[PDB]
This record gives sequence, C-alpha cells and structure tokens, in this order.
Amino acid sequence: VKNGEKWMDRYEIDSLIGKGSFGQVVKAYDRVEQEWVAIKIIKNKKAFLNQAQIEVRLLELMNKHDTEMKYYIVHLKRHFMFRNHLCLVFEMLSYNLYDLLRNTNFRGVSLNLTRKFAQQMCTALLFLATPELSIIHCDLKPENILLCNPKRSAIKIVDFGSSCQLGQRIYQYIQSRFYRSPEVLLGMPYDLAIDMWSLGCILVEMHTGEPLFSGANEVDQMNKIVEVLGIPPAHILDQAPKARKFFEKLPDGTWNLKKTKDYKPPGTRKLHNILGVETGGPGGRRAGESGHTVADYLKFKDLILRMLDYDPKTRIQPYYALQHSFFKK
Ligand SMILES: Cn1cnc2ccc(-c3cc(N)nc(N)c3)cc21
Ligand SMILES: [Cl-]
Ligand SMILES: [Cl-]
Repeated sequence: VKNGEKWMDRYEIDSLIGKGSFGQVVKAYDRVEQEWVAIKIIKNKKAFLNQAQIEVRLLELMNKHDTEMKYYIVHLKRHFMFRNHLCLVFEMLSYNLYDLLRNTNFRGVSLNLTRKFAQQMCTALLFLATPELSIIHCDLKPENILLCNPKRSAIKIVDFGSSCQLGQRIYQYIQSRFYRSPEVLLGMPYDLAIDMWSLGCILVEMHTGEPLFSGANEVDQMNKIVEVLGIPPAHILDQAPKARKFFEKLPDGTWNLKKTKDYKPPGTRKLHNILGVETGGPGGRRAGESGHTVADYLKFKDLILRMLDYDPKTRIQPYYALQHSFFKK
C-alpha cells in the first residue's frame, strides 16, 4: 500500500504507523467524517483473518456497553473487506508506553505518572471483567498501551488479536513471554487474572525502566519469577500440567526447582530492593523527589505483590485494586 492511494471514494492512505504478524496499520484520512483514522489491514490468510474476525466481534461486543469504563479501550469505528483483506478502522492514537520508556533512556517514569497509568489500566480490566463481556486481553504489554495525545497522560489498550472470552480459550501458549502469568507458563487453564499479572509486571517496568522478568525462554522466565516470589504453592503445582518443566516433587519438602548447569535463591531478589523503597527509588534516582516518600513506595509494593499473587483465585481483581491505598488522596 503506497501514500496517496484512495479507497472506495472514502479513504486517503498517508503512511504506515505499525506492522504486525496480523498485517499492518496505516494513517489514512476519512473523507466522510473529515478526520484522520488508523486502519489495521489484516493479511489475506485464513489464520490472521479468523483471529481478526474474533478481534472485531469482541470490539463490537464492547461498543454495545455504554458506561464510564469502556473509554479506556481503543474505539473501533468500523470494519470492512477490501482487495480481499479485512480492514479495522480505529480512532488515531499517539505513541505507546514502550516508546515512552525508550524516550526516558529506560530510566522509568515517576511513581506519580505510574499511578495515573495504573488507575486507567485497572479501570479497563474492570470493564473487560463485565460478566456479559468477560474478555481476557492475553497480550498486555507496554507496546499495546498507547497515549491518546502526545501532550497528555490519557491511555488506551489496543491489539485484541489474541483476546478470547472466558471459556473460548484457543491456544494455551499465550501472552508475551516477559508478561506471561505462572498459570499460562504451567500450562493450566486461564481466566482474566492473567491480565492483572501482566499489569503488575508492566507497572514495575514503567517506574524502573527495565522489565521485571526478562526470561530468554519459558524456563528462564519462570526462574526470574522464582528469584522474586519463591516456589509456587504446593496446591498450584500439584494441579499444574507443566509443573515438571520447572520443578520436582519429593516426599518431604514437597516442591523445589529443577537445577540446570550453574539465578538468586527463591524469593531473595526482594521487590523492596528492585523498587528501591528505602534507597531513594530505582537506582536511587528519585532521592528526595515528592510523591516518592517511603509511605508512597510501600503502598505500590503492596498493590504490585497483590497483582503478582501466584494463586489466580486469590490474586487481586480490578475493582479491589482501584480501592487500594495506593490510589487514595
Ligand atoms: C499506532 N497506532 C496509532 N493509532 C492507532 C490505533 C489503533 C492501533 C491498533 C489497534 C489494534 N486493535 N491492534 C493493533 N495492532 C493496532 C494502532 C494505532
Ligand atoms: Cl517491552
Ligand atoms: Cl498471545
């Protein structure tokens, strides 16, 4: 697709904004509404088309529920078929939270800005947890959270390409590795709690600048999690189909790691130190900055650890996250 190209007496293609496995996204001028739009053009291949059809049904499903909380999700304006490609038309948005991290030279944004992102994302998750919706994003990460305007801190989630309703799971290998939940790593059946896990991983990374758990593969990933959170509870591992990819069961001291050729011991890389709760924030770089008091850090550490609960049934849901002391006055 070239700049200038006109479609159906209606769309004037300008440029490529984004590319994907799914196809590509372009900045186009809508001649009818008299405004710029983002067009997500799916490749004319069964695989992407079928997955894109599910994205469109889930977005259309969301647009049917007018309430406060639906406005944290990219608005699908319309979709249509053209030159044998499915095309999704969305409102134009700005750069994503990865680029934002890139721009801070991976030094991270303030606890104050992290909080504003956190509250918006928790609100999105509460909206998707609507019983008649019950949508699991399955690919929450900085790159899939966009700024609404480059001047401002308003954010919106994008890419429902992997999304599925509760009990419409297709693939068991889902989520970006860095943001993959234990349950999905362990090959267990997954609910909306995996997005909360991802959100935990994301918020820490927005403030520190570096991923919380940057596994180079699933075995690596699980060890970097164990470094911070220790061994997962017996009852979770007893039920896990891929427990034995990572751990070994014995009679006494039921569960332990499968050591390879050599990370820190289980639960020793304390989140306390990762955050720099008592040491002036990440790399001490927040020493004496306001809204970076130890009281402020500890509230965040609590909320994050509630988000990184190993147990998805006791892991903090979105409603109770919004009512946390981290979001008070
Ligand atoms: C880069 N960019 C600017 N405005 C946008 C609006 C939407 C999208 C977009 C939405 C969905 N559902 N999936 C992908 N992969 C991209 C990207 C945008
Ligand atoms: Cl990333
Ligand atoms: Cl995925």
